[PDB]
Parts: sequence; C-alpha cells; structure tokens
Amino acid sequence: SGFRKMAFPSGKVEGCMVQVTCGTTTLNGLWLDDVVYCPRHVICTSEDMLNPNYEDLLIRKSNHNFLVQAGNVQLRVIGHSMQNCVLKLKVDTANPKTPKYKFVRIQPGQTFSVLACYNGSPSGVYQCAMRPNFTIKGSFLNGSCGSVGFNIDYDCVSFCYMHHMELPTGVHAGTDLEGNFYGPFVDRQTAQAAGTDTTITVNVLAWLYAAVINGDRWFLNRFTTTLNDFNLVAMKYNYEPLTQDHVDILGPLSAQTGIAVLDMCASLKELLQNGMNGRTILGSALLEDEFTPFDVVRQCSGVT
Amino acid sequence: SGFRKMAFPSGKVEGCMVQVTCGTTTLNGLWLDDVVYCPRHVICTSEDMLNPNYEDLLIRKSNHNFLVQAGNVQLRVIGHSMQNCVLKLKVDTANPKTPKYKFVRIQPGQTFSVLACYNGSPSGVYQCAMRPNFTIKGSFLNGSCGSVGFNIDYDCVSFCYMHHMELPTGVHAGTDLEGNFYGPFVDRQTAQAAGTDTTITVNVLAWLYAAVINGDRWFLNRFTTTLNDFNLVAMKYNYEPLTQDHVDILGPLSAQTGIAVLDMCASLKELLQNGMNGRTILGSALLEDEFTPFDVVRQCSGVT
Ligand SMILES: C#CCCCNC(=O)C[C@H](Cc1ccc(F)cc1)NC(=O)[C@@H](Cc1ccc(Cl)cc1Cl)NC(=O)[C@H](N)Cc1ccccc1C#N
Ligand SMILES: C#CCCCNC(=O)C[C@H](Cc1ccc(F)cc1)NC(=O)[C@@H](Cc1ccc(Cl)cc1Cl)NC(=O)[C@H](N)Cc1ccccc1C#N
Repeated sequence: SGFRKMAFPSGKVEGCMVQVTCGTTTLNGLWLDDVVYCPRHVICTSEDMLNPNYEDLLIRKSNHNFLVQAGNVQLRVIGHSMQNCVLKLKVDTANPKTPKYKFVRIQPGQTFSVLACYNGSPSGVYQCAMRPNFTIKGSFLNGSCGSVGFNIDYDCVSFCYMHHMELPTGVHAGTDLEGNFYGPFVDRQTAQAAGTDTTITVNVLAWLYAAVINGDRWFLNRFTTTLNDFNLVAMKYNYEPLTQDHVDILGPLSAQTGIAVLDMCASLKELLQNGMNGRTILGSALLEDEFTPFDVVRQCSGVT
Repeated sequence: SGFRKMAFPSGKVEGCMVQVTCGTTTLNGLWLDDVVYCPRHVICTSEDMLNPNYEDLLIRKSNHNFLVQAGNVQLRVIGHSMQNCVLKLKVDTANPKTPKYKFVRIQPGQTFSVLACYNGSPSGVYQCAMRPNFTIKGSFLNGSCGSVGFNIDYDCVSFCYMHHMELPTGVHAGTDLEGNFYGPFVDRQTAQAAGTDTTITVNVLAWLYAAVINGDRWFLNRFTTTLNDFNLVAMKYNYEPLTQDHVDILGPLSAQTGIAVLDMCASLKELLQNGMNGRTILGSALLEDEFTPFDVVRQCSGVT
C-alpha cells in the first residue's frame, strides 16, 4: 500500500551523462555509443544568445572547440553536426555503459523521469508530466541544460526530453532527443510565453482510481453522468475534454475497482463543484494530475 | 527555479540489489563486498510468522537453504549470521559494483531516498521522511521487503533504512542496516500500532523558506513572535516543538532570504490559524513537512 510520486531508477541514464564545454559555456550532454547529444546553444556566447544564427555560429567552429568530459576522462571529438535544436558530437570512444535505448516524442499529459545534472554529474531524480501547454514544471537551476527525461521499459531506456531553458514564469521548455521543441518555443534568449495551461483530466481520473485502490472512498457517489455532460463541466473548470480513447485507456483500473469510468466522472464533477471541504485524497488537498493510468497500474497492486 | 520532491540518483544502489530466497519466501537483499543483508523474516514460513523464535529457526538452517541471485547469476552462500533483525549471508564473490558506503541510523524528521525493488530488481525511486512516530509513508507492495533507504554525499552512499513490513494503517516500518527497528516495532505478524504522528516543524519552516527563494511571498507578514509563544501554537496544531538547535539549523536559509527564523514562525502561526484560503504554496494546498533544511539548500539556488 501507499502512493508516491515515483521515478524510474536512474542508473542506466547516470552512466550516460557527460559534460560539454564550448568556450566559456558548459552544459550537460548525453553519451550514447559514440555520439554526444546536447543543446545547440552551447555554441553561443552571452551576446550570441539575443538572436543567434546557429548555422552561422557552427560553421565558425571546429571539432577542437568542444570539450567533452566523462568523469575526469576527457573524450576526443572527431566530428560534429546540428540536427534541429540539438548538437551531435562524434567522439572516438563508444560509451561502454550504453543501455538499450530509443528516442521517442511524447504527447502532452504523458509522464517521465528527469535526471537533473550539473557539469555532467547527476544530482537528483524526479517525476514530471508534459503539460498540455508543452512546458514542464521542473526543478532546474543554471547549468541544468542538457538534463534528459526518460521512461524505462524492461531495461530499454526511452529518452523523450532534453532540457533547454526556463521561461519567464519559471516553467521549463525543451526538445525531444532529435532537437524538436515541445510547443512553439525557440532557443533564443527572448521572453516567450506559454499558452494557458489546462488540467490533465484522464490523469486526475487515474489518480482517483489509485485512491480507491488504496482504500480512499469518501469522494465516490452513486450518481453517474454522460460523457457530454461531464465535458461541459470540464470546460467550466479548465480541464481537458475527456475523449473516448481516454475512457478506454482507463479500462483496466475501472474493471479492477468495479467503478465505471463515467461513474468516476460524476465524483470528479462533484469534487470540482464542491471542493474537498478540508479532506484529502492520497495525502493531497488538491486534485493531482501528473499520474497517468499507466503510472497508477505500475505502482499499485493488481488487487484492491 | 522550481521545487520538486527530489530523490538521489539511484544507480549506485541499483548495482547492489539482489534476490534472496529461503524455502518459498523470496525478498530483496543488499550486496556489499562479500555480504548480503536482508530482513531475517526471510527464514520464516507463513506459520512461523505468528510468533517466531528466530534463533531457533536459524539454527535449523544451513548455508545451502539460502538462494542468492544477482541478475541471473546465482551467488554461493558460504556463511550466515543474524544481527538484530537483519540476516547476513556471506557469499563467495565480492560485489564489484560496491560503492563507497556507510551505515547510519537517522533521527525522526530526516529524509532519504527509497529504491523500491521486487525479486532483486529495482522498480522505482522516491523521497521519504522518517516520521516522528518512526514509521514512513512509503509505497510498498508485497515483495518489497529488503528495499533500502539511503542518502548520497560525494559518491558515498549512506544507507539508513531497510524495509520490513506494513502496519495495519498502511504505513511502513523497518530497521537501520544493523537490524535495529526504528520505533517500538518487532518483526512478527501481530497487529502493532504506531503512536500518533506529529508534523515536522523545522521542515515546514525550511519549505516556507524554499517558497520565498522561488518568489512565493503572499504568506509572509510583518509580525514576529517568540520561541515560547510559537511553541504554544505548535502544541495546539500537533506540531513538534521547535528547538534552538532547529532554529540554528535554519540559519543559512534565514540569511539567504533576510527573513529571521522567528519572523517565519509568525507566518506559520498565521497559516496554522487562518488556513490557506484557497491559495497554494509551491503548488501545494497544505503545509509540506518532508523537506529538511538541507534538502532545500541542495535543491535551491544560492541566490533568491
Ligand atoms: C517563478 C519564477 C521566475 C523566476 C525567474 N526566472 C528566470 O529568471 C529564468 C529566466 C527567465 C527569462 C526568460 C527569458 C528572458 F528573456 C529573460 C529571463 N530564463 C533565463 O534566464 C534563460 C534565458 C535563455 C537562455 C538560453 C536559451 Cl536557448 C533560452 C533562454 Cl529563454 N536561461 C536559461 O534558460 C539557461 N539555459 C538555464 C537557466 C539559467 C538561469 C536560471 C534557470 C535556468 C534553467 N533551467
Ligand atoms: C491503507 C491501508 C491498509 C491496507 C491493508 N494493509 C495490509 O493489509 C498490510 C498488512 C497489515 C497487517 C498488519 C498486521 C497484521 F497482523 C495483519 C495485517 N501487513 C501485512 O500483511 C504484513 C504482515 C507482516 C509480515 C511480516 C512481518 Cl515481519 C510483520 C508483519 Cl506485520 N506483511 C508484510 O508486511 C510483508 N512483509 C510485505 C507486504 C505484504 C502485503 C502487503 C504489503 C506489504 C508491504 N510492505
């Protein structure tokens, strides 16, 4: 029993973190086989960051302008290329700690673990969701750029995020591992705004199912609702519309608890309309939306 | 910027997790140099668990009654001993992945990371505090026994917890790595109750300092209070008394924000008396008490 924000074990990713230096700028890189992946703004100065032309800045660099450190051992760069917003540095040594891995680009509402690093050295691990507005509410200080997000599936590491920048609101924006930003953002030091966020409805429902699995039932009721009437309420409270694909994803948890999805929607609706009234759910005084249906199944038991 | 429940990177501990089997009972073990550490109730049957005599049960066992698996490779047990509530199994192979490490017994209110494992295989990582009543609010399923809690300091792994059991309330109890339980608990399948818990005052204050560091100020006020008048309020709301050692621990955060400790106590008092009134602090609708002063400094920047 119990329910915690749980990250994947980070060891397979720890053995891939390196430090990349170009001029005075240092950030983190990801070392897989013989290629090091990092944000391309490592090739920028403070002046270049205002409005950079990266093709221009990179053509002015050679392999020896880049310093790669793995532990204390320095790696030799034998080639370099740019792919979207990530820099690829070919090195002379294949990383012997390279896990089985894939690059995947995730959908808003999916979760992943972040291994926050500074100067190539892992400092901590936490759980994140990709918000509907394509930012993440991370914990990142200067020098965290190049930290990656990932999921693990049977010793295959699926990398899905690389950290690039913090926006004026304090939230964070980055790319997939092929350098494509999540959301409309671009890698220049201009003030960019995220669109207004919404609550990840399917995740709030998964977490309500987690609460039932752990014996929390005070919020349930006998009422049920329709998909359409619930979505009217969702709109009113800035919740993502609930799709039928989302109803179907919640199937396993619905069956394991006996509570039909649209039955749980009536409880959420009532929770949205009446608040918690001082009570808590799984130790929280607000509705949590950074657990997917998959996260709940993985962490919870197969029996209530 | 940002503030997350952050665990230590788990890789150094991942390379130490093994599976220990005795009869039909399997749980997790910790493999350091040539010794495997695990809960002693691995030598129990379902019948033995009601009221075991462990010296009796262990004298009836030989080395070959214990199966140790590291990955798929089986380890050979060449000796065994009991120390308090942990079993020590000597094996023929020193763990080549043994980190620099120490065993430490922590105080209530301190935090640590848990690497939850099943059948010797790590499944996830999360942050925990030792509650004042010497339980932890973990996330543990059957088979998690032997999972360990740890802190990391400059590549030294300080192990401080081994998981043994879940109590009727759903919270969890375990030992230090020398087998001494935290709290009054014993390792038999009787219904034991934890004492009533209290809120970790010094940690709530550290977290309020975290909020200021991240630009959250709506809860501050101009009032200050005395240590004695605050402790009257603490008692009323089931908060640990605040000691002078605790005031002094909060020194660095006080200086970095300019807010004196007893100044922050007046804000906490007002928060305790008036509630949040719908607002949140670092994304939470209640006062968080599982971040130590040290956790806040480690995760936050040196400048507000
Ligand atoms: C609550 C709350 C808000 C608190 C105040 N928040 C900030 O002051 C962060 C601040 C906000 C901001 C945004 C646009 C601006 F015009 C001016 C300022 N963001 C940065 O200064 C950007 C500027 C930048 C560099 C490079 C590129 Cl490609 C894009 C961008 Cl936007 N620096 C970084 O993101 C570092 N790579 C990494 C870094 C540095 C410093 C602090 C954190 C990080 C991280 N992580
Ligand atoms: C909300 C809420 C509460 C929900 C209901 N909670 C439970 O049903 C857990 C249940 C509560 C309980 C306590 C005392 C009893 F008399 C009877 C039952 N606890 C267990 O069944 C103990 C019994 C036990 C075994 C060995 C020793 Cl040494 C001591 C103890 Cl007490 N089993 C374990 O702790 C496994 N080692 C590991 C394990 C098994 C199953 C589930 C979780 C775990 C873990 N982690």
